[PDB]
This record gives sequence, C-alpha cells and structure tokens, in this order.
Amino acid sequence: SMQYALLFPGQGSQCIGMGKSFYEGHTLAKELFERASNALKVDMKKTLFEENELLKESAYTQPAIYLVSYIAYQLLNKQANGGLKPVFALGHSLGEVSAVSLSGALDFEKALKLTHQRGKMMQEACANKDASMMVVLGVSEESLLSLCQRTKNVWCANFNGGMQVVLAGVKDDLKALEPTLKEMGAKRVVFLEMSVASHCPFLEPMIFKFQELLEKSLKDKFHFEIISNATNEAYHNKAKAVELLSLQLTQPVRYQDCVKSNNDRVDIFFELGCGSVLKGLNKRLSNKPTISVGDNKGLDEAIEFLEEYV
Repeated sequence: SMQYALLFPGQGSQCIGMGKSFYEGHTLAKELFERASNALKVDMKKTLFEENELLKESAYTQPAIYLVSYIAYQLLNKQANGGLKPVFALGHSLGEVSAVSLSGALDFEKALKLTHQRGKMMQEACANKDASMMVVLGVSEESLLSLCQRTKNVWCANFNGGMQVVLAGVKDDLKALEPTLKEMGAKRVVFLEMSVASHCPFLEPMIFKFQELLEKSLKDKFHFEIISNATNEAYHNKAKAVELLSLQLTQPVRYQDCVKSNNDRVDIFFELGCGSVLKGLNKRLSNKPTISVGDNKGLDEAIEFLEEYV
C-alpha cells in the first residue's frame, strides 16, 4: 500500500480562475472564500476569478495561492480514509508556509494574514531598488553560482532542477548578463513579472519583522514534517519553523535538492493547490507521479488513488 508526499506551490502558479472549480462544487470551499474575504478585508472571490490588477501584487498573490492550497487540502483530507497522513510536505518559497500551516502550526486566518504580510514586506523591502527575478534555462547550477559570486547585485534564488535557475537582483544588472549567459549556453532568459528580489540580501531588512510575526502566529502542532527550502532538512516544531521560514527569505530555494534527498521515501506526490508548476519541475527530477489537485477533477483523481492504493 503506497505512500505519499504533499507539494505546495509558490509564486508563478496563481491564475485567473484559481479556485473557481472548488468554490462551485463544494460548500466548504465557498465558506473558506468568505472567511478569507473577511480576514483580508478584500473580496477574494473577485480577486481570484475575474481580471483585477490586485492579484498581481505579492501581497495578494501569496495569500491567494495559500487559499487554494488550503481548500485543496481540506476537500481531499475530508475524503481520505482517516485523513491525509503524508510522509512529508515540500513547498516552493511561499509554499513552505502553506505546508507548515496545513501541518497544524498555523490557523486559516492567521496564515492568510501572515502570507499577505510576507508579500507586503517583500514589496516594501524591494521598493525603489528596481528589483527583479530572471529565469535562466540550460546553464549549470555551479556555473551560475560562481557567475553571481563574481558579479555585483545578482544572486541565485531558485534551484528548480532540469537546469532551471532563477536569479534575483537589480534589473539592469541582470538584464546585462545576457551576452555572457548566452555564451554559457542559456537557451532561454525570461524576466519574472514583479519588482521584488526574494531569496537574496534584498530581503535582509524584513527578516526581523517576519520572525516577530512567526513567533506570534505559530502554534506548536505538526501532523507531518516539512522540508526546508533553505537547508534541505526536515523539521516539525515552532522554534525550527520560526528559524527556517525566516532564513528561507534570504537563501536560495533549493527545490531540486529537496526533491532528490526525499524522492526515495514515497511512491507519489500530491500537488495541493492551483497549477502544475511543481508537477512540471518533477518531470526533470523524479519518475514518481504527481497528481495535481487544483480542480474538482484533480480532487477526484487523488481520492481514487487513495481508495485503491491506500
């Protein structure tokens, strides 16, 4: 009887229509949208469903992704024989918080408030810096590491595997490595859409304020362990979460190492929430399946798997 891990996506997986399918098929989904709209004091139905301008901000993206992940988890959990009992949970940047929350260390409205804040503080810390992030494709993890280290204002921010590396820094300084990246074998260089550089020193300012908010918000309750993007080591308490969700912000998201060190401990992955970004990254990282649970269709497919393989 097979065994599973949970995957929680981060920025880049938000979409117009994010949790629409959930909302209409389930009363529980409807109720959490309301609870969310009240807590954040913004209409979350409209912010997720129709073109809006606000969902573009880190401050509203981060809690929107959390929202659908949360709902995906509840719906699935309520049908799992004996509830979800994953061997571990992995997130991607903002997904890690999600994972911590659903472990039981963070109530619904507290997590929305923390996530909204994480986005706000990332935006504030980066304001008036001309900060951005830049996807590079096909250059070695080690080659970019040493390129960034010999280059002012540029850092490695994600190691997503399959030779996909996200860099962070001052726009022009990134938007100027082009001819050198090209020569190193970059097959594609896309700028992400945001004036924030996360997982690098640009976030240093916010580490203390965030730590404070973690201490005040985290309970000490974890049904399952989570894998740190920062250290690629599992954790299951408040002290460690406080420390590790802090440190994450200024350290490369090591999504590749996290999957590899852990791929042997399970037979299958559930991506909880919208999109299939982490399904995608695993194609290049593992041969184990990932059912994406963002849909009523995905919801039903996850349930069938549990009914059959336990």
